[PDB]
Amino acid sequence: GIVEQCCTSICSLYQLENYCN
Amino acid sequence: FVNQHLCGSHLVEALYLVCGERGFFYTPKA
Repeated sequence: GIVEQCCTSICSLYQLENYCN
Repeated sequence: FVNQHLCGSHLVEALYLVCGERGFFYTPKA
């Protein structure tokens, strides 16, 4: 999930945008 | 501000800034 991809590891804009509506 | 470890309120703030008027969904337990 988002925590594993951005919190436990370094995030990226590509991944963040996957969570926008 | 996006390329780093973002947790809790820090992650929620990034999503707010990046997604803008589109909004977003935050699911810690995914």
